[PDB]
Amino acid sequence: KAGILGVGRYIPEKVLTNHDLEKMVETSDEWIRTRTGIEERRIAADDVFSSHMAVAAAKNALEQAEVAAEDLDMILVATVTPDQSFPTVSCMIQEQLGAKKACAMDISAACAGFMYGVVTGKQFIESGTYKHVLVVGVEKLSSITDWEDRNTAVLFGDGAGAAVVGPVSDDRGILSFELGADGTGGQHLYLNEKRHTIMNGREVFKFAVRQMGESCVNVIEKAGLSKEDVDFLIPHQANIRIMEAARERLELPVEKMSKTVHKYGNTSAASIPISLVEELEAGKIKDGDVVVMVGFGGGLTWGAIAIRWGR
Amino acid sequence: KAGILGVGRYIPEKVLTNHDLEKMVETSDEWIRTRTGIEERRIAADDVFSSHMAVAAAKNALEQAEVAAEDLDMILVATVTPDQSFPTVSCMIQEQLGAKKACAMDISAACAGFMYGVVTGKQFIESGTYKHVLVVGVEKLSSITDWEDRNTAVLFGDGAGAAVVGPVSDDRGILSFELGADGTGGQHLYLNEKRHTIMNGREVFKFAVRQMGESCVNVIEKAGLSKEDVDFLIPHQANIRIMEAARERLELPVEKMSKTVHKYGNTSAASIPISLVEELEAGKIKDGDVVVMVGFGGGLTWGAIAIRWGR
Ligand SMILES: CC(C)(COP(=O)(O)OP(=O)(O)OC[C@H]1O[C@@H](n2cnc3c(N)ncnc32)[C@H](O)[C@@H]1OP(=O)(O)O)[C@@H](O)C(=O)NCCC(=O)NCCS
Ligand SMILES: CC(C)(COP(=O)(O)OP(=O)(O)OC[C@H]1O[C@@H](n2cnc3c(N)ncnc32)[C@H](O)[C@@H]1OP(=O)(O)O)[C@@H](O)C(=O)NCCC(=O)NCCS
Repeated sequence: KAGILGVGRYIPEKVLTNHDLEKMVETSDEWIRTRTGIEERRIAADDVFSSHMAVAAAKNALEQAEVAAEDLDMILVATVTPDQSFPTVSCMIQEQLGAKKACAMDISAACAGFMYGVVTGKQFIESGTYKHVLVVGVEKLSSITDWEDRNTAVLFGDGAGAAVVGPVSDDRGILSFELGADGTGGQHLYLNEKRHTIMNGREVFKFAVRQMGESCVNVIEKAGLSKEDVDFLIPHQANIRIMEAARERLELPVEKMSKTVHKYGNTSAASIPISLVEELEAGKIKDGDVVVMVGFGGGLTWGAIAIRWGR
Repeated sequence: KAGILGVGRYIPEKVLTNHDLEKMVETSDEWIRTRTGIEERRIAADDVFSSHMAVAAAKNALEQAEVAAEDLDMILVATVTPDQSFPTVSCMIQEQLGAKKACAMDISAACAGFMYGVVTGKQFIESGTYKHVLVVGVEKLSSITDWEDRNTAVLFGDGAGAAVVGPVSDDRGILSFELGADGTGGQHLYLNEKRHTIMNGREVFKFAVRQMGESCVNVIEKAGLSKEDVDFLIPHQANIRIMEAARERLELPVEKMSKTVHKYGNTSAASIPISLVEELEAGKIKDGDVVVMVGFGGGLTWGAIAIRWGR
């Protein structure tokens, strides 16, 4: 069984507060907090790109996993903001990490990308093909934000998270998963000709508030478990109201759902692993815990994983 | 075992001849032919994007496979020229094809992308997770070509190729594969700030002429076969001199190597499946044939597959 051997992240230093944003566009700290839950989000420096953030997250994850870059068989990077289209971020960090035997691709599934990558890595490991797969979710959303558009500029931040995936013992490891998509919703969230993100907020909200809870129940079910068996929920961190609907569907207490949206905003493919590190560092996730992760992104993509933490 | 159930392509109508290119830049039909083997390459219309080409190729492949879009579990699209970064091409055709149950991601490994996708699909099928995986290599290289740069503008064309991957019977199916990368070579082939491809031609040539033959021998070996067992070789169609080195390494006759570079030029991730359709339509590939495919791309990525044709 494939499981998670270690996790790491890179959080940019610069903080953008809601009062910072009150000078940039016509918004209010009150509106942002009440409608999204966001208070702050980090912004990468103009000389910091997805590659920089991804290699930092990756090093932390390799160190925590006790895995040398030399032993990586594959590097997957979920991003829509590579430094450039090619060389990919995965190729770049394969070089900067010294993972010379690893293959490398970038995958594109917007905010669900980390879920696609972890599941892809699982297949390569449980086939016996590969042993160690590095999976990075990284996004410099600030580089594709129209910073004069209040409807999106108060939502996005930058960051990177990474996990080393590999064989784990006994009951441990990824128990079940779900990947999905609906291109019908492509009109509702797209990158335009200016490299500016355009969103029909209300439409994405309606779709996500239904699909995130259903994907969660689906993986619990496929894992042969009950709602009562879930120890922690790590949803995509885009809107506290969407996260709360998922929590309600799983009948989980507040303390069993990761919430970092108030401090990092929506970091797309980086959001789940960033939150995962936060709870691990807080000691809130233990070996043996059944953890449900669920993500939702542009193109209308989604994914979910049930994992039993530990090696 | 996962194998290829059907294949299809989309070839743009507009032909760009070497004499067409003689008016655009300072080149000669003689130089282009002697140094690359290219005579013509197709160019998509200004209103034709990767999504259009990919859906056309995909329909042809579904029809040949006798597979309804409704039954697709996953759509992978290898491209670096999506209509826009998100919605992805895979999401867009998931919609246009009516493949509502399928998940969808785009993967990025430049000219090796189709190989990464097929191998990814194999893992999902041989795990028992999925049954039908659509894999498309599509590129509108004309949209990232500096058409005033002779060093690259005489090399690239547009197109799309697609395969339906699924379980096949007995000895059939993908016998072995290799995926690799070397981010060290990222400096030698990259997309610049103008969305223009920049290449150190001589350096990419040196690397590809060594790696393509070695990847071929590696998959033959892992499949437990000999050079004498190979019935056909489908290399990436970028330079007849690079293809010829691979042929020489495998001691294969001319007639057992696909050559379409003279008519389509380098179409990156689309090149191998386009050539595969060409030989199938010519009747040169039969059920039971051991086919070696090998590709090499920017970021310095590469991949190879040995497959026994048939279902
Ligand atoms: C984007 C989102 C935060 C907006 O919240 P919402 O409840 O949809 O808000 P609405 O779009 O209905 O607009 C509510 C009002 O606030 C206004 N408004 C929008 N952005 C505002 C801002 N930054 N500051 C103040 N008012 C704002 C709207 O114009 C509207 O005013 P009106 O009623 O006078 O026309 C929310 O829909 C969302 O997060 N959607 C899901 C997106 C997701 O899942 N994340 C992935 C994105 S990559
Ligand atoms: C790009 C490539 C066709 C160029 O051929 P090459 O043998 O490397 O040619 P060189 O770069 O050594 O240049 C040879 C000469 O031709 C010239 N030249 C380059 N492009 C030319 C053109 N279009 N027309 C005429 N002369 C040209 C060079 O300036 C040089 O002239 P010089 O000796 O006076 O300086 C070849 O290197 C190649 O295909 N490389 C591999 C790329 C690959 O694998 N494909 C992936 C790309 S996405």
